[PDB]
Amino acid sequence: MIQRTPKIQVYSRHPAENGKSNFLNCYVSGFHPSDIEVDLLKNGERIEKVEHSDLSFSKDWSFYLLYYTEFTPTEKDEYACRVNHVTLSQPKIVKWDRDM
Amino acid sequence: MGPHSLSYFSTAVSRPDRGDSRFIAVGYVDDTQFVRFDSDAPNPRMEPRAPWIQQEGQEYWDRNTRNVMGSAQINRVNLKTLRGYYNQSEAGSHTLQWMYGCYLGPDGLLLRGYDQFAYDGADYLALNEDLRSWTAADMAAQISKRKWEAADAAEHWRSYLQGTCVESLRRYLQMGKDTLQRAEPPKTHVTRHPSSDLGVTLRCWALGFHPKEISLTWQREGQDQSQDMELVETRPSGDGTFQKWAALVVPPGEEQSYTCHVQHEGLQEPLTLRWD
Amino acid sequence: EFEDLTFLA
Repeated sequence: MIQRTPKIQVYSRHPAENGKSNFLNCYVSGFHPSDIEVDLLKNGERIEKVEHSDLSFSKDWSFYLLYYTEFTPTEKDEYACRVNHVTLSQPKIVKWDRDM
Repeated sequence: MGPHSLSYFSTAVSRPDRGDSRFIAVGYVDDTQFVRFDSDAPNPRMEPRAPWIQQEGQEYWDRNTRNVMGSAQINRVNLKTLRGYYNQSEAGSHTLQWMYGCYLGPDGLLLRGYDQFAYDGADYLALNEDLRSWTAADMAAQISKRKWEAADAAEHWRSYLQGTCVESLRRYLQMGKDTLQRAEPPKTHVTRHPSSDLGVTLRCWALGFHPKEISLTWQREGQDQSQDMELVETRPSGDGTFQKWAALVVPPGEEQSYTCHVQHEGLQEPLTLRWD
Repeated sequence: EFEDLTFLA
């Protein structure tokens, strides 16, 4: 039995420009076992219409999923991805940084 | 023709806390998912997940559904079997993963097949490269190996991987030609930010590329800096393209001594990029 | 095309 913690990357589909429609991505990878919960957050609040890819895995057997939602970046709004997994003692929040 | 593959990635999970198990299978051509099956769906069916498979007629959907459902039932049984082989409690959840597929060589001819299984995240049993023999990870897997040797399972896999797998692959490539057969090179850029009083971070980006395979390396005087480089996992954009970056901390004023080297099949020739 | 034989472990 193995347990591997998710790698989590939060980023946009296209280079972000304030006022231009885009997609916000939370890519969770490298994890085992497969049960995982992922929410996208705007200013701390859960975003409702968030879609995700079908469960698949890499050559090393570890799982990955993409969670995503349409958005329009602005100067004032803060976005984040919140992840829970058995390897985490509490939900992990990773903030969207535009330049990462 | 080109390098291409068809693969299926299946996950079976026992769920003693729900009194059942779940099977999910996904199909890919190269980096592109095209089908899924999920036993927890209402009316579980093999379902299309790319536009270019949608034109397959009902008999295709019906047949693929019968076969994946069959496979789901067998892998559910296998979970129980393996729990017995390892003498594990009924209480815990376990995972059996399976990946199989075929690979066409740069000439479009069959080069490679594979059929492999992992239990709880570790190799269990794999068809060897010769497609004639099996590698078992441990004494439990040796039980399954003996069964599969006695059933001439390898010979059945050879027939599937040479016939059906390759032929299907080639039909999918035709149907999806406008997306599957053209590579899109990366859009690149190099950023520079002082990161302490001692150092400057150079970051080399590649965005918008497909297929996923790409090489990004920082060099100084023709010499890889891969030890000191931070290299994120390649990540999907969500629209069939991919993203990656690589970063290096360098001495202030020495930025032009470093170049980022990009290799991708969409490029005419590799790129040598500088902070510019 | 999905495989039409899955083997019992």
